[PDB]
Amino acid sequence: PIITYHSVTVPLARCSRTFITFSDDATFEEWFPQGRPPKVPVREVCPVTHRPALYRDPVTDIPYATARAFKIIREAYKKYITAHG
Amino acid sequence: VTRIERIGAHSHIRGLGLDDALEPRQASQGMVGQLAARRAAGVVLEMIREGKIAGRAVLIAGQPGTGKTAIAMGMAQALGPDTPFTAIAGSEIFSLEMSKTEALTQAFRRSIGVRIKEETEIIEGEVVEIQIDRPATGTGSKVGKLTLKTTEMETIYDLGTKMIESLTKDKVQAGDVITIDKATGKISKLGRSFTRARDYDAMGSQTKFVQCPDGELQKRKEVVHTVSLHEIDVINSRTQGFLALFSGDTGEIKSEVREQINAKVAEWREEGKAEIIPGVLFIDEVHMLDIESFSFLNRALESDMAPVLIMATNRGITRIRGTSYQSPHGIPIDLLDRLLIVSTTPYSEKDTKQILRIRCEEEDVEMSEDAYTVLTRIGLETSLRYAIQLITAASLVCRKRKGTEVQVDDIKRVYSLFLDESRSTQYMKEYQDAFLFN
Amino acid sequence: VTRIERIGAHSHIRGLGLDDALEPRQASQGMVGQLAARRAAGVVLEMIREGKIAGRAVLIAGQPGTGKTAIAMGMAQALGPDTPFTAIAGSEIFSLEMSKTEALTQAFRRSIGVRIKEETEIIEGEVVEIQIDRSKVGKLTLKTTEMETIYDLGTKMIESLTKDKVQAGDVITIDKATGKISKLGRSFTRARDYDAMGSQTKFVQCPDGELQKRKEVVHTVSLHEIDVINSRTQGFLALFSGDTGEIKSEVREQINAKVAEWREEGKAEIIPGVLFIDEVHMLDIESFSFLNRALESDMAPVLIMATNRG
Amino acid sequence: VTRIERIGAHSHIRGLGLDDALEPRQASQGMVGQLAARRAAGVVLEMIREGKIAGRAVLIAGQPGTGKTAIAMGMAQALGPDTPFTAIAGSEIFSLEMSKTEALTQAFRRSIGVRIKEETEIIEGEVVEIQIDRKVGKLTLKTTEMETIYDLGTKMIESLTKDKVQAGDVITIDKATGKISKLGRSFFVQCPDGELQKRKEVVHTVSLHEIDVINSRTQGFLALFSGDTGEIKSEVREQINAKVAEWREEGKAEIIPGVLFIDEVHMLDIESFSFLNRALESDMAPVLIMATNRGITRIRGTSYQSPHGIPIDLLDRLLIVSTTPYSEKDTKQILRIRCEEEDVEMSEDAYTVLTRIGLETSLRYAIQLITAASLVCRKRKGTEVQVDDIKRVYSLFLDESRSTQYMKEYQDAFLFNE
Amino acid sequence: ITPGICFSTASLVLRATDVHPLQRIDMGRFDLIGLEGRVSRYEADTFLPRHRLSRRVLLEVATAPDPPPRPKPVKM
Amino acid sequence: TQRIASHSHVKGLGLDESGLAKQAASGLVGQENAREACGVIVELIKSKKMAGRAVLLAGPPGTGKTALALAIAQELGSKVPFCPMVGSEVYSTEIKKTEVLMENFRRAIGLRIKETKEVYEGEVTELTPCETENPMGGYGKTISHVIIGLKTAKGTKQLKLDPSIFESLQKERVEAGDVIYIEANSGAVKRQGRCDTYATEFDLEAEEYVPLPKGDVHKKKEIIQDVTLHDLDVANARPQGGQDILSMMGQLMKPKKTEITDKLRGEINKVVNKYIDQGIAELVPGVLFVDEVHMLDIECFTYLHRALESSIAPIVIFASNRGNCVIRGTEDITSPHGIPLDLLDRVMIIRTMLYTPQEMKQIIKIRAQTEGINISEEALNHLGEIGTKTTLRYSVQLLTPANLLAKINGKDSIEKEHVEEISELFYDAKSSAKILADQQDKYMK
Amino acid sequence: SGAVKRQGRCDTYATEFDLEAEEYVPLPKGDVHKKKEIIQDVTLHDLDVANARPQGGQDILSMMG
Amino acid sequence: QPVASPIGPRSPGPSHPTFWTYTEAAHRAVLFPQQRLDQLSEIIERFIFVMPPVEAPPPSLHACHPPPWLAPRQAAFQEQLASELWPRARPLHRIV
Ligand SMILES: Nc1ncnc2c1ncn2[C@@H]1O[C@H](COP(=O)(O)OP(=O)(O)O)[C@@H](O)[C@H]1O
Ligand SMILES: Nc1ncnc2c1ncn2[C@@H]1O[C@H](COP(=O)(O)OP(=O)(O)O)[C@@H](O)[C@H]1O
Ligand SMILES: Nc1ncnc2c1ncn2[C@@H]1O[C@H](COP(=O)(O)OP(=O)(O)O)[C@@H](O)[C@H]1O
Ligand SMILES: Nc1ncnc2c1ncn2[C@@H]1O[C@H](COP(=O)(O)OP(=O)(O)O)[C@@H](O)[C@H]1O
Ligand SMILES: [Mg+2]
Ligand SMILES: [Mg+2]
Ligand SMILES: [Mg+2]
Repeated sequence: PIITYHSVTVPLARCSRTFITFSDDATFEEWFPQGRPPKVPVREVCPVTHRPALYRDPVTDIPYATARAFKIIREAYKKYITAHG
Repeated sequence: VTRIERIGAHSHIRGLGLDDALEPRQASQGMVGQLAARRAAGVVLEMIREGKIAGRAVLIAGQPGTGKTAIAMGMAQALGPDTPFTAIAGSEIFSLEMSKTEALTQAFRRSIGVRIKEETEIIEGEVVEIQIDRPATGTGSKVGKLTLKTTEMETIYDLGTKMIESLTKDKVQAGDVITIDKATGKISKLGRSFTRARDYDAMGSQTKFVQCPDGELQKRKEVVHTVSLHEIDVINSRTQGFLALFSGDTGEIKSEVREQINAKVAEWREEGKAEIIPGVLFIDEVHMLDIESFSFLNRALESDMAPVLIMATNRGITRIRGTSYQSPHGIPIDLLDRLLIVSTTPYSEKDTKQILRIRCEEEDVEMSEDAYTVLTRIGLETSLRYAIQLITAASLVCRKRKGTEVQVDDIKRVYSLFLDESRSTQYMKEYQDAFLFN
Repeated sequence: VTRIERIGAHSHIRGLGLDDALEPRQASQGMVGQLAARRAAGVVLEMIREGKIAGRAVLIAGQPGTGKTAIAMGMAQALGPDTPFTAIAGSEIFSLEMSKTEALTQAFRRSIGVRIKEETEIIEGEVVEIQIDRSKVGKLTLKTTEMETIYDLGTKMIESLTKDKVQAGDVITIDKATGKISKLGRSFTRARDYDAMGSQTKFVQCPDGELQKRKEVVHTVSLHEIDVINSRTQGFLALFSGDTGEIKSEVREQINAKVAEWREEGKAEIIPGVLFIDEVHMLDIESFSFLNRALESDMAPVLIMATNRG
Repeated sequence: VTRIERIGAHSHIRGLGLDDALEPRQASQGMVGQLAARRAAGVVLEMIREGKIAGRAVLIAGQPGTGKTAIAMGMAQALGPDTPFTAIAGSEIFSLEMSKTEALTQAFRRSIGVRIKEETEIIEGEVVEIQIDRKVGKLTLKTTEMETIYDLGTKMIESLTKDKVQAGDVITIDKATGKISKLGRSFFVQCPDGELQKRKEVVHTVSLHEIDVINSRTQGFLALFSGDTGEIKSEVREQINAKVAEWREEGKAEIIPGVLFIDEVHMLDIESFSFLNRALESDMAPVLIMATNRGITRIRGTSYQSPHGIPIDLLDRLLIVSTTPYSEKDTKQILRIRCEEEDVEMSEDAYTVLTRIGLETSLRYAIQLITAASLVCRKRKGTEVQVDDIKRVYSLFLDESRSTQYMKEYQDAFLFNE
Repeated sequence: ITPGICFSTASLVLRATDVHPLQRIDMGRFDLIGLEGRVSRYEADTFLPRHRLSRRVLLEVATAPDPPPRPKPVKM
Repeated sequence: TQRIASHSHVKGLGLDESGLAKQAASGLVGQENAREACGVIVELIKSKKMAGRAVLLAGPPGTGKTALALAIAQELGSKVPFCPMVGSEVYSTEIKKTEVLMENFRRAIGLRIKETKEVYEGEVTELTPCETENPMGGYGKTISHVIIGLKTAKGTKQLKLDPSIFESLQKERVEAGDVIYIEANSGAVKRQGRCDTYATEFDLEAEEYVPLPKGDVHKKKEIIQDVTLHDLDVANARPQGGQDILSMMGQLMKPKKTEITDKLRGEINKVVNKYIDQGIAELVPGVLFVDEVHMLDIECFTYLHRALESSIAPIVIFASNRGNCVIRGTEDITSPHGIPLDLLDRVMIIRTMLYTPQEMKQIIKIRAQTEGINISEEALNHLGEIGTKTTLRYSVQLLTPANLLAKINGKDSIEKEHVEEISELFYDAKSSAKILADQQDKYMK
Repeated sequence: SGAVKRQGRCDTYATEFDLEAEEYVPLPKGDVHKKKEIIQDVTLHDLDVANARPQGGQDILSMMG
Repeated sequence: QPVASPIGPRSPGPSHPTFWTYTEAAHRAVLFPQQRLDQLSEIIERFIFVMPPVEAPPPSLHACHPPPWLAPRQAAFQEQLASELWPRARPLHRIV
């Protein structure tokens, strides 16, 4: 499996052109994955204060933007643990 | 557009202006008059060109403004760039990094050139097609093929790994006129024979093309490398010597290194590998050297690697620096016995006018005959340099009033505006108490 | 107890003893007599405090024992510690490392203070967990007494965390703009009862409040300090050793321009001060010639001098 | 074969030539005459060897060519190599690497030695077999009387790998350090005879300067060979002095005060003299010996006249030993000793003529003429130097007086005459 | 090529500057140049004056039992 | 800039279009002949065709020599280099005096470099090879172009580039959504981070996320860079930025000025000439002002002859207020300005005269205007009378203490009483000298 | 400070090999934990020179320094 | 870091003002030591010949019972310095 770099002289009175040849399709895919454009992440919002989210409590995975919001989320998680068990 | 080199004090001096018999012409190559001194300078120049006698010293002595430095610059211009010419001032040998003897040694050895001439095989051609095959992943042996073309030849070369790496580093493409040295493998691109493909973007404006080389592909060319003894000493003193060639900071080079280098250069000369190109060291205002420097010069001129030494001084019987001894030219008699002295006579009226005419021609200034007469009278009364400066000053004054030719009125105006030493001293005497000390 | 500052030759001087009209009192703030000299010193002090005029020179001349150094110390005391007051003797400019003109330039630039003001956003918390999958991508959990969140790390952040050997229980701050990580301390747990501690470890309380914080730093530095910082790669070391050498004039011009830019941007303020040279008669003629044109710059402090020579 | 130490100016001096009562002999150990100076030097030597009084200074003063340096060299020879004897010239303290006071401090501290005795185990033998396996290894060594196999550790295995050791080499190993030095091969040095492992007592005399330089910085011992000491801080020197006092109190070391000799002391300036004035007042100061031929002369660095170019404050701390000019008999005996040193045979008439020449001009001039006359005699295939050879070399080589006369004859031809 | 100079000295000389830890004070309490490039103004001025430990807090943490295990993350 | 220095009022030479000097213009009063000569010198500097010309400003102290030099500098402008220097500066502990002088000479010769930098900015939206329907060699796939889509704030463009750029793209690890810039003059791809639109508030990277570039995808501008020959000399003598052991040593070791060799300077001259011929650069010869030239020693003066005789030297302006003084470095050699007659033969001397009382009053009024000080007519006349005795510098230095005293007294203008009180408080040189002479026994030495 | 100095091997292991380049030291006599209250005099110059140059440092510039 | 030089610092991109301040012409007029070595390759190959007459290793300090920590510390210091600096000394190989 090789990559062939080729430069030729071809009439246009002459112009220079360069070509790159891949022996196998695996190398071509590896060098050119043709990746689709990435997606813009959704701007998460704090369920407690509705302000734009700035943090992410690891235990509950609930984004929040206020210390009071964190306390409320942790109280809700404690109540959920007490109820469900 | 103005180059880095502009009209200076000696910009009009293109040579000594001598004929085949070393007879000075009255006005040629910028030099006017000083016939005896120019003839002596020509004899010294022939001695330098012959390059057979080491450690010859010449002293150009005369009154201020008599053309000592003009003669030195004429000798330098007549020698040409092939022969080394180190021009330094006497004050330059006083250095905080090295001793005075070390500075003098470096000045001497900057005036001797070592030339190495060798023949190498050279490939120069237009790249037609280059192909490089490399493994997709991991270490492997690159295989390649290169086609080169001249007006009368075209050969396809099988490329090795290191030549492949060199071509890849140089980014050699089709249409590039490249030079390959077979021994070292160095590749130098010297142009493009035609443009690249137009459909490519972000390529920039294409420059002019270069005609394809003619003749055979693999030629044999003579390569000449010329360095001075000082450069060899510096690059051999220490590993960082190549950087010391530019930053200075050479310190004091061991005498062992210089002795070894002298021996090796002698061996090369005997074996025909290298030729020694003796030059000139010109110390302007040599009276600033002290007694120790003169004593070092005394015995340093006795070496076979010493160049021709040319000194200029305008001193009479003056105290030698570092001593309390009065000597001619400020130079000890022991050194004065080792050197030939070239005297410069003062200039007459016609010589002064001719020098002024040459200066005006150099500065592209048009002046009237009456203005030339007045300027010559001022130069005879005051000095030559004052008249030379008034040339440009009057040119500027004339250009200010939308004129074309420098008249007597402009010369009078610049004479009023700018003062010489004599009138300044008179005006300082008139207000002596106002000035600070004495 | 006995502190390092003890009764000296001018310990009794606390000021120039002037009223609001710069009229000297007969005995106030530890100064007696010298009414005309004290009034002149007060005028010079008002000139210094205004800061409008640059490169003004005053010479305190008189017989030995007449209060010249007393007046200089009174001026220094009356002037706040905010305004620089570089007091040197004439003999101190003769250095084996730098020229006399360089010594005088450094003395001049030590007398101009630059008060900087930088506001920077930081993240501050105690590290709970660091998980790195494989040095490619990872997560960092930070906590306060009132907060806790998890962060996604990149390649450079992971490399910086591994270089600093940040582990659990460490209280660190991270600069948002530059990403540099400095470790403040580590939290104390029952399992961290070390018998021997390293020279840099120290135990601190877990930070309170919010994980994102703003850091405001205000400090006064001189032009000479900025010159020494920017002279070489670790030039701040020369601010301790003094092996500054002769700083290039281009560096000084660049630093003057940069300081002017900061002053325009509001990130710095200039506080011109006083350079006091005691026993100036020890200066050489070269030093006086340099002083002639050094005072003519727009970044020249007030030069107060004192000699007792006839 | 020609070794480095050839015949010098004081090669014949082997001591002071004194009896048990410090009474000098007329001719002994290369010394002739100057009984009073030699007796004073012997008293000073007894003072040096006693080692109780510190910083005592003696000045040998006298006319040029009166045995001052001869007395100093005889004092150095009478002391063994055990006692330090630092000999410098006055010009040597002027350095671009350090200050004059630093140079004199290093000269002083070079003259005080610290003698430390320690015991080490040294293994010296011939290698029989060396085995290293992937770490463990075995080594078999033999002498002419015993053979042994050793089980090697990791550090000794590494040391033996670093220094290529193969069978047949004769090596010595310092057990505690692994210092292996190959001293030849045997099958060229003979194999060691006795026990393979020997406990040896090694004694080192280390100067205070050496301790300071070794402890000044990491790899600081290199400065003992390349200068580069800079100016050692006073804190390091005080700490070293304190530690040496602790060693002396604890019995770990003994102090061996020595002698610092400054030939041509008059080259020192006023600053160096003032420094010596107080440097001699320390308890670690050595015995200072100085030589000068100056009369009432300007002290360098000042405009003052003083008896020897030494200020009187220093002179008040010195004991001065005066050397007297030599007689005809003493001159002849010195010439005989120098001839014996140079292996030159002269006739008695030649000796008489040479003694007259030495009295008329200088003793050193006659000593110089001895070798020239020997060479002239060897040129004409002779074996004994005659009066004709001495006259020939007298005509060939001039003295100061005749040179000055000839120069005054042509004073205009010379350069810069006052 | 010459062998190097082997300079032999007393083993006691290499320990001349060495001082036992029980005989010397900690010089790190005067280390100002060591703080440069490592310690920030925030730590010295704002953080440490507020979040210095106290003897009471240290004793409380040491005497108190081990904290409860951290709950596992739950996707909620 | 905001602080007022001693020459803050000098805005140039007050010359008419015909070269005649106005009595009071551009902050300068009197000195008409010196101003006319300085205007001729300014024209000489602007002509750019002369090298090594020297001008000496000679006159009693406090006559505007430094003011005239600064007026010349103002006339030339910031484009023309102006290197001020005092004579005491040649005495350095690192390099020799001649080296300091040569370095200042190279500092005075400036070079202006003009280049066009063409770049392509954008966020990579598309990365698609352009395959060929006929693969070379029969097997595999061959590519003839790589289409890169670049997106900015106000546009989106596609660039068909050389196939060789695939290696740069892989080396830079450029993917979709990354912000890159491609330089036309080099054909290289540089990844300046990833777009900020793909960053979340929970990310912790610092230099990874960058804003989407503003403006057009294709940005080209003309870059004008002003450098001096000394800048290039220093950058080549002690280079910074290498990764070899020598660069590490240079960073570690204390920086030190070195004696740059003539070889490096000749190489720099060759490069400058090549740039000038190519049209890249334009030479800007400026002025070297050496104030207090009398502080130079005989070695410096001797070197100045060769320095000025060179064809690369700038136009040097000297200034000396000395009379028949003894040259430094020589034993009892007296010259008219402290300068040897050999160097005086190489200079044009401009004489500055003393000021009449009216001119002193005008200069005081100008200085008061510059310092923001309102002064009454009677106070101005009294201060000018004070300036008739003593000196002009004393009078111009009494303005700000008097303004402060008036402000403390509660007045917005300086009255005569304030000037009298300030004169009582502060002594001039002559009064102090009289005091010292009257009490020479009580003073020291 | 946490400084560790390895002052040799214990003499109980001196016979583990017949020839090693090791320095064998007796077992310490007192307790493992040793406390001493000391009074040491330093001068201001000692602190000045202690803060003039950095000490230690694993960086390349520090090592070359 | 490159304060007051024709060479500009590493500008992040065209968004930074430093990108449009410095020129490539000024950069090409300044040569790094590696560029100087590449420029003087033929001179180095042909003209560097001086060898010291004698070559010796540095003096070694030997004690019977040295502090057992000095040698490992020196070895570690040398190892770290060599590992950090030897790759940077490869360009000087031909000169050596
Ligand atoms: N014979 C001559 N021919 C042409 N020009 C001359 C001659 N003599 C002097 N000059 C010019 O006069 C100027 C001053 O002469 P210079 O050589 O500097 O005098 P000095 O010998 O005192 O150095 C120089 O620019 C020089 O070119
Ligand atoms: N006006 C004053 N009030 C109080 N103390 C003074 C006064 N003038 C001088 N002294 C004291 O006299 C001593 C010497 O005066 P000082 O000003 O320090 O030196 P000098 O005046 O000789 O330059 C100082 O200790 C200072 O405290
Ligand atoms: N008493 C003596 N016995 C033997 N040799 C002597 C005696 N005195 C001088 N010499 C020798 O004669 C020479 C004279 O030198 P010396 O007297 O030492 O000169 P200085 O007077 O400078 O010390 C020396 O080579 C010395 O060896
Ligand atoms: N003709 C003038 N017009 C306006 N201001 C002047 C004039 N001459 C001098 N000054 C000012 O007076 C002060 C005197 O300094 P200056 O005369 O430049 O000193 P020097 O005479 O040493 O050059 C300077 O601050 C200058 O600005
Ligand atoms: Mg000349
Ligand atoms: Mg005082
Ligand atoms: Mg002697």
